[PDB]
Amino acid sequence: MALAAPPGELTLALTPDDKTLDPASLDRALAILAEHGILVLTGMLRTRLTDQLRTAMLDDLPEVLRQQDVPTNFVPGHVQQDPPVRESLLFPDVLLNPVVYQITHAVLGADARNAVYSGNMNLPGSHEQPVHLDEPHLWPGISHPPYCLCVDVPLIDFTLENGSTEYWPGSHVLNPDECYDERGCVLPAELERRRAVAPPVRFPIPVGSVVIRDGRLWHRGVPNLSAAPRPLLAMTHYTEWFDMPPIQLPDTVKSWVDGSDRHTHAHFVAGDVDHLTGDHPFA
Amino acid sequence: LAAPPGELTLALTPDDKTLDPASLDRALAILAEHGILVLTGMLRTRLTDQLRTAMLDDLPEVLRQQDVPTNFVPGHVQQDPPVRESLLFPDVLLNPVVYQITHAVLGADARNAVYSGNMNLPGSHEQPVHLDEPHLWPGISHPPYCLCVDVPLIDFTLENGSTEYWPGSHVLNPDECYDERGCVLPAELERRRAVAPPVRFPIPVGSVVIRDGRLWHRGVPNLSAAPRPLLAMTHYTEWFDMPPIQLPDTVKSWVDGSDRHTHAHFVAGDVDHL
Ligand SMILES: O=C(O)CNC(=O)C(=O)O
Ligand SMILES: O=C(O)CNC(=O)C(=O)O
Ligand code: NI
Ligand code: NI
Repeated sequence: MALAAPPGELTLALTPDDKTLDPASLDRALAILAEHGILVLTGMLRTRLTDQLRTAMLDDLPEVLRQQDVPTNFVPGHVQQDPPVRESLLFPDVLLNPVVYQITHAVLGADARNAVYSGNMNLPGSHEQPVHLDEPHLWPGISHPPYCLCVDVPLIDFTLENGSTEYWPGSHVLNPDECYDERGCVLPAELERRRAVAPPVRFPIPVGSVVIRDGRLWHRGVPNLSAAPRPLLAMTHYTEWFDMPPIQLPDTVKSWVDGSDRHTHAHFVAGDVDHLTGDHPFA
Repeated sequence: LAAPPGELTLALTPDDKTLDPASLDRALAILAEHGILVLTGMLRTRLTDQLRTAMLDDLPEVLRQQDVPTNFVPGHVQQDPPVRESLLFPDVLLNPVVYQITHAVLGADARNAVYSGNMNLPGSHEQPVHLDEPHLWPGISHPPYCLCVDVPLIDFTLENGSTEYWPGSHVLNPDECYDERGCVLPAELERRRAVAPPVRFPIPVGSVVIRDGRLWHRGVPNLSAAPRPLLAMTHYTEWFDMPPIQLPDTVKSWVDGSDRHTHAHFVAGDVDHL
């Protein structure tokens, strides 16, 4: 079902000045994540920040496309691309956003940590991804609470035309036997059973927005039918006890990243980090 | 009790490399219901003799340290066994029956991430009832993510500090039950005691105890004249974050090869286990 704006049931409208949500707003935010598994927060990030990140990823795309094996998510046109980890492009309001961490602290605990700083470049003429979850349930056939929240940052206006992500509301709690293949794709029989009860939604998302969703939420990338690549910056917050490799960051940001009560699972490196290949000498 | 209770016990020999389907089903049913399984006759005397000797030989050096690491109360000393090539045995680190059980409970990607020990000294105090590994969310019922594998290195008796176990306690996770150290709140202890009181029983050397890492238990006074050494391992789901075990690269060939996974860091030369 294809809408003209983020649906009110999933959406909290903010400004870049909002540092923390009042108790009633936080309760509504958590009730949406619990019931629907996806929360859209509009107006969170200044144009100044999203401009620089968009520019930096579009400037890097040639280097990504020049690789012998171009890393692709499931199908052509969905390119895996990490944004730069240069000091000049690492922003506290993006990595350590006070509203994001207020929400992930309330869901995952005070010791929750960001362990992903990545991205999805959706190219013109891209194919339809299969419906999947990014993070699996921890045991098959078992109902358990969240252990991870994906934090998606559109770097342009997302439209129905340019590949705004398809989301399956309430799909984050579903874990019947034989539901997921080895790639985290939803088996077609389970897809169609769910569609009858709670069909998916797709909607425009204005740049400045942050989407927070259960890492187990069913979703898929869809064709970008615009003339321009559609960049997404992706982070994921995990419970402290979930094993993840650290984010490689330059030690020029160690002072404000390692200080924070907004935790990052980070390894600090002497030089510049190679964000595209991970091929710096003490990786 | 005078012996491991039949409801919790499977009798093996060191020749048993696999449990038949019926024995495995019974093993998993005991772990699911009671959270603790005693397997008698698993390890050869030759192996437990060497590990016992090595830990008793190290104890003077351990007690000479300025800060002696102690679990909760006096006499419960944290002591790692040596990770010398000569004292790392496939039948201890990579036991085929242990991994058959932990594979069936935690999955094929389950891994050992602990190679440690508990030296219970003469005159030791009573530990508070605790779990070694917490529930992953408060107020929630979920399946196991870890199995403790305890290897007594002498005969454990009621006299020398055989561990107190709370059968069935591994599934209990009501709100306000556990403090920051994993100790059970006294009100929850007494509610549980009325329904399923704890047990203490002798465990002969050669035995392996497999238990849910969330099982309520406590170390008790060793009233004998001899230290009571325990070797401790813990298997975790692949997704549970743990620091690796430091091992010498002289065992990398048979540890890293195996479909019995270890979360290991391999070092050139000897590792300092103290
Ligand atoms: O980029 C998108 O719209 C969605 N992409 C994915 O779900 C992915 O690549 O895992
Ligand atoms: O050694 C024992 O009998 C048990 N000890 C413990 O539970 C511990 O120290 O955590
Ligand atoms: Ni995805
Ligand atoms: Ni203990």
